[PDB]
Amino acid sequence: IVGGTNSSWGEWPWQVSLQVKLTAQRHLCGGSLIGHQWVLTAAHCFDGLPLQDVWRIYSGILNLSDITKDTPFSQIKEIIIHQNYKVSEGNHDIALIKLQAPLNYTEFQKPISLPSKGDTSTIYTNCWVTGWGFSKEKGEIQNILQKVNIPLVTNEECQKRYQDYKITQRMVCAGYKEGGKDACKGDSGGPLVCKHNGMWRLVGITSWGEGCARREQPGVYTKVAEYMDWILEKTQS
Amino acid sequence: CPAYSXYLDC
Repeated sequence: IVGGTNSSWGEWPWQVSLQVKLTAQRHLCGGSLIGHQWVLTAAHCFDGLPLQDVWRIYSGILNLSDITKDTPFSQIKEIIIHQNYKVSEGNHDIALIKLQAPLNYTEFQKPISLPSKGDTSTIYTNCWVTGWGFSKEKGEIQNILQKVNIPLVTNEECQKRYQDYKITQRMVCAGYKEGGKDACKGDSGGPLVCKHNGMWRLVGITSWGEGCARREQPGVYTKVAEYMDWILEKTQS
Repeated sequence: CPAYSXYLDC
């Protein structure tokens, strides 16, 4: 996250860290708890490591540096990537993760509310993006979960800044014209949440963007409302 | 890697 600030406990209890353990362990992507055994993230997080064995999912954690060999984590039972996902264009950048064991819900580990299929037209005015990614281009993973408040931008405005790629109605953009606040490397898969009526709703999944926090270069997110049929089909008992 | 990838190793 560029231009953000440090989060406190319980602000973002759905936020998870997807880590890979090969010879060393490292955070690779964010994700959102949506059910006792379900995490929604970006398909691109599994480009390269599509097998479940190397993954460890940490929930109920604020500060990655607080993680030790005794910290509990979840394992992956199944990775469900959208069938139409295309790496080069970032279309259908969405994946579900089934956890091997259901998590108990706590004030620091609980699901985010998902939008309604009709929310495709909803205007959200108070949106935030969170994660442990770089605080600047060519930066480093951040220890404390960062948060930043960013306005949503129209598809029309977003398309102008990305003439080399199509911005679809299944994508939502967010960013400042003067830049300075944005997601970045390592925030991939994490949530874009909007607050209305005291309730938080998952609106976007961090997907792609040119650089980080550059002027007139909004970030691109998977628009969750546009995948609600897919999500409910794939998570059906 | 995609041109505007956020993937850490990209």
